[PDB]
Amino acid sequence: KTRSSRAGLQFPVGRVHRLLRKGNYSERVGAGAPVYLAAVLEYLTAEILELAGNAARDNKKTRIIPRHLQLAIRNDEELNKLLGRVTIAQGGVLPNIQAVLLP
Amino acid sequence: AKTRSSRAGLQFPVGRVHRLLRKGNYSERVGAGAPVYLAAVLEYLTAEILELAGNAARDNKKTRIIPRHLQLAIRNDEELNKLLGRVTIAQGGVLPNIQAVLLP
Amino acid sequence: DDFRDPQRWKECAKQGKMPCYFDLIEENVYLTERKKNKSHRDIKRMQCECTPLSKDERAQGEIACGEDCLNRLLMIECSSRCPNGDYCSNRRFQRKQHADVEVILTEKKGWGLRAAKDLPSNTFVLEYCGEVLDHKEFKARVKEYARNKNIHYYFMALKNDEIIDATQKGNCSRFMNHSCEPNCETQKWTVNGQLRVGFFTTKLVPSGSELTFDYQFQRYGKEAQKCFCGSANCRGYLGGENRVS
Amino acid sequence: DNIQGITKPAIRRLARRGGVKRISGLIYEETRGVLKVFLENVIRDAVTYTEHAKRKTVTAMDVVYALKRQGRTLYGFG
Amino acid sequence: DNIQGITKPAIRRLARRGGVKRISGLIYEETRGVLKVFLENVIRDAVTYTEHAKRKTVTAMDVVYALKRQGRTLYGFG
Amino acid sequence: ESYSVYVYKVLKQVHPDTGISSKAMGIMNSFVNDIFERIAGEASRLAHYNKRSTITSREIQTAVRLLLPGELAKHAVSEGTKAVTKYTS
Amino acid sequence: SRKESYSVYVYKVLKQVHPDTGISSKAMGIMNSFVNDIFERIAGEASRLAHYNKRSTITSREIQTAVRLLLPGELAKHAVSEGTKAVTKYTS
Amino acid sequence: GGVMKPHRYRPGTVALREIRRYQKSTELLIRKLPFQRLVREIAQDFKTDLRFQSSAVMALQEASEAYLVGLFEDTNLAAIHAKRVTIMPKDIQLARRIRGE
Amino acid sequence: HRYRPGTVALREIRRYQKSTELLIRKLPFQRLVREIAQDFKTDLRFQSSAVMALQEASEAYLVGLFEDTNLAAIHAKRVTIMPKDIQLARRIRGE
Amino acid sequence: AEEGDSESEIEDETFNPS
DNA sequence: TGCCTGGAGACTAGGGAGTAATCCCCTTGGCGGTTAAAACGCGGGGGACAGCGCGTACGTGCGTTTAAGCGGTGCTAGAGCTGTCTACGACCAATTGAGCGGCCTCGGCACCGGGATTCTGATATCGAT
DNA sequence: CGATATCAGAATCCCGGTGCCGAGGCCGCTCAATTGGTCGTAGACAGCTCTAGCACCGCTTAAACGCACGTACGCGCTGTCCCCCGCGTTTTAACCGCCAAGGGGATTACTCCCTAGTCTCCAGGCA
Repeated sequence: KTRSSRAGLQFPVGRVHRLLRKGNYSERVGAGAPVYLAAVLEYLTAEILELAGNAARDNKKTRIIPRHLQLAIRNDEELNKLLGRVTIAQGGVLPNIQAVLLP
Repeated sequence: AKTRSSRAGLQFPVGRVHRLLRKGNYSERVGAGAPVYLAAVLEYLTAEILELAGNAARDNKKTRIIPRHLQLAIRNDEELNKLLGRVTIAQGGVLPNIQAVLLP
Repeated sequence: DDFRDPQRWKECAKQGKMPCYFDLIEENVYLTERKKNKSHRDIKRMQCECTPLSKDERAQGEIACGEDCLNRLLMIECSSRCPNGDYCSNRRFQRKQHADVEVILTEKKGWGLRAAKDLPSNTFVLEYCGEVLDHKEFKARVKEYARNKNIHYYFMALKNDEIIDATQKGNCSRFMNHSCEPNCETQKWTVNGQLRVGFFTTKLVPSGSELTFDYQFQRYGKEAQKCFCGSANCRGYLGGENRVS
Repeated sequence: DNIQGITKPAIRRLARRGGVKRISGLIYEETRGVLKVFLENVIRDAVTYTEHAKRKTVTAMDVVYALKRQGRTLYGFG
Repeated sequence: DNIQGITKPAIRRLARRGGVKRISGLIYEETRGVLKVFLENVIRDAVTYTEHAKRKTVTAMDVVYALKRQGRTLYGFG
Repeated sequence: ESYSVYVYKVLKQVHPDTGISSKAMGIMNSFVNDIFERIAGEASRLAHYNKRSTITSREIQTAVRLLLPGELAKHAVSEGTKAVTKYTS
Repeated sequence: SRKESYSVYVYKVLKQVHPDTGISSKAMGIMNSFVNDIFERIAGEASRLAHYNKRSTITSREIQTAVRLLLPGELAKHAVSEGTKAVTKYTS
Repeated sequence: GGVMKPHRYRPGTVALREIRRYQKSTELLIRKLPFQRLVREIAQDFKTDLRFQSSAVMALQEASEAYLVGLFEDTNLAAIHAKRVTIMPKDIQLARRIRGE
Repeated sequence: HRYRPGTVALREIRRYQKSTELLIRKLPFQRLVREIAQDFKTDLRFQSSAVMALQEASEAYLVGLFEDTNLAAIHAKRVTIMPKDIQLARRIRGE
Repeated sequence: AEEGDSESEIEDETFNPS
């Protein structure tokens, strides 16, 4: 069994651990660090896809395209804060037409 | 035993720059020319800001450079201002600037 | 009095007292149907963000897609995929929703329409239904029909390549007359990706009053026509001595 | 409650340094809201850095690090 | 002088995506100026990364890195 | 290398029947690489600022409580703690 | 315990550019902050460049490109010149 | 007689329609070939005989349009300020100056 | 004798731009910090320089915000800054 | 009963694990 | 179809992380005086604000004209990356002077002081109605 | 009575006298920068493989261009009314001063347990 199973994760703890060691983040890396980081990245991936899948179903679609990721990220204030300086290819924008523009 | 700074003709500490490049975990290895070049650039930007700050000190008729002279150096020069546009300088104040529509 | 029956009656080809001497139509018919439309791609998802009421209807239930409906403000009817389903009030053309109106004779200019009951402003009256002409047949219809002695011509420029012609067949709106002080106007409405023209009230029309709109007419033929309404500031002549199209 | 301690004259003096010739009486409560939001955002991080070292005392470096973290690099303390 | 290829209706279209209802006729040159400045800043850095690699083709990585350096992270090409 | 396969496997937990396009996958791949670098770079700074020599779970935990917003931070911290708890068993 | 500071070097450069001028410790503290910050910015970009080229060594060239990406305008040309000039003397 | 027209769309009705149209879709707005020439042109000033990955221009266009959209959104807020509606250069210059560019 | 409206305002602008002192009173700001902070960790101790750094950063932030709000009011052809100008300067600054 | 143009979906294919 | 690389299992050396004890820097709390700033009130000047009317420049529309994309054929620069091997940087001991700390010394500055010019905000001659 | 000006008097900036505190130079010695040598490997170099990028061509057609023209908008001005500024008096707490307690950050010796580096097994996955 892989470390992912011991952590109860889908994400590759082996690769995270390898990248933390090889990416010069420190002269050595703790064994708990790649597990905790893998779990965090996996969790945010799930939260993003939960919201993108909802946005797809709210459009009655069955496949997540870039727009569903943009709609998902921009409709939540916290993910919008985290990803407020991120351009998403093929993302577009929320309508948000200002009231003084409507007749 | 001429120090690396002497050998490079710099005033800045090439030895210390080499230590920090090695122990700051920027990379697995650090070439011998890297700390020399980096020290030389830090020296250049230090000379540039002190040039403008000393000039500002004379313009204020002060013998010493206080934080205000650094602020008036950095904010007047277009290139230092772009390089440091996000920096806050303690005890530095701001450039005198009154918008045209406000005065009579 | 209208008596819309499939058996044609006795009239001298003027459709004035019996609208069934010639042939009449209930919706716009096309001649050169296109497989190059807007409907499948562009209008497919531009619906209003109006939250659908799920339990408040018929009693203390406000109508879905009122004047807050963005599509309504933009002169677009909601598509079949409107979030309100069949409770949407912005699908009036699609539902064949008309107003109570009668066709009568008022002036020597011709027949016209009157409101049978009280009508508020911004009330949808009728769609301008007719035959949609192409670039080739419009310029043929105009030059061939003048020598056929038609008294009225019902050509309306819908787009660069869409011209409505109510000459052979048209619904009850083919009779709305020109007024310099009108109570209705001709609005361009997009329905399911199809452009349509609709008549809408501009002021409060009392029960039994004549309905009229501002004919934004032009004179295409060699002949000159004149209007006899004469309310207060009637121009009387179509387009001056212009030569447009 | 201490946010009222950011007095009307102090907000005015900040506006004056900012070159503001005239100030609406509604500016004071909005400046308070904006200042409190900014300081909460910086202190939450400076306290996070403090808790990391398990220290009881917030240092000048924790404040600098929280500011650098927010891109507000502050010069004069480290 | 290909900056004129950024046509009036294309600029309008970007403004429409931006929710702009009405546009002044002077905006087209201001927008061409602003876009040329933005691209100058991005391309100069993407080229810097390209030269460091001793490459000649500017890769999508050189662009994503230049944009990331500019503080505008781009997702989709990395 | 890419996190793509793990992203796709994670997608089936939250939405067992939905698919994801290649471009959207490219976005999720870029997003994972980005947040990885934000947390790892921040953990690197946290260790260096404390003159420590190793990135521990505590360093990741703080780099998260710093990087993520308030409610999301509490959730991420909970999943990180639970993962290290099971892994140490 | 002995703490790192750029004070003596900042002062040496000061005594080269304005020999009849001094500098207060608040200003020295700012100079320290500036040299430390710019050091971390240049070294951080040199690190990132090494990572992108998949290189283990930060060389004089990684520093050069980092300085070029980081500094604006003509200031970048001067900095790259001073760097090359010092590396030239150090090579001999 | 002759032809008549439905009245002209009220001003702003097509503008709001184009807003909905271009906010609803996700696609590149600037003509790809003209933009690819602009990108090559300004690259010539920095390095002679450069070449580009196709994906690199796609990325530069996504970045440019995301920048101009974020710019026009803040500009439109500037134009809604001052109690008006029409975007003007003074609004772009203000959005940039406030943003910090 | 009385100065005309805004004359002393322009005079104050010059006095406060020409100086470098901290405009907020030290004790009120220090207590504000200690009251906001108490809600992240209980009874936190503070280095005097920590409070000083927080005040320097807060005043530079508010001064820069006011400089940008001034341009907002000026853009609206006004001279008086109002909440709508701060809220615009922040929305464009990204907050 | 009514559907949109498939070209909308052709421009962005599903993720292939192989 | 095979097999290979990546990942995990066991052990290993040694050095980073942690406890327990202590010092003692500097922070929190305390008190009271001084005096400056904040609070509080007021009059009335200038500005926010609305309303109105006006001139044009902006959109909405149309017909005409171009060149943006498809798609295709064809060249080949140069991206990618595999092997060699050598100049390089990492590491360690033995070594020594640079530069941090803790120490004075004295002149640069902040400040008090009284007068000169500045500026602002009125008051007044040639003008004209 | 009009249009374009004269003096008061609060602010300000200057030239000079003062002392105080911190910038600057000094002296010691820690400790880390240097030297000199050895060593393993990162990457410079030479060379090959081909996939992407560049180039020219032609059709098609939707887009952009040019111009019509109507009327909504942005603008300049008039008015008013209200709230903000400038100022004087009153209220009080911010700041300075000296002080003391004791917390708790920085330091130390020693322990130990954790990770890196190594070597071996083997299973998930490229066409």
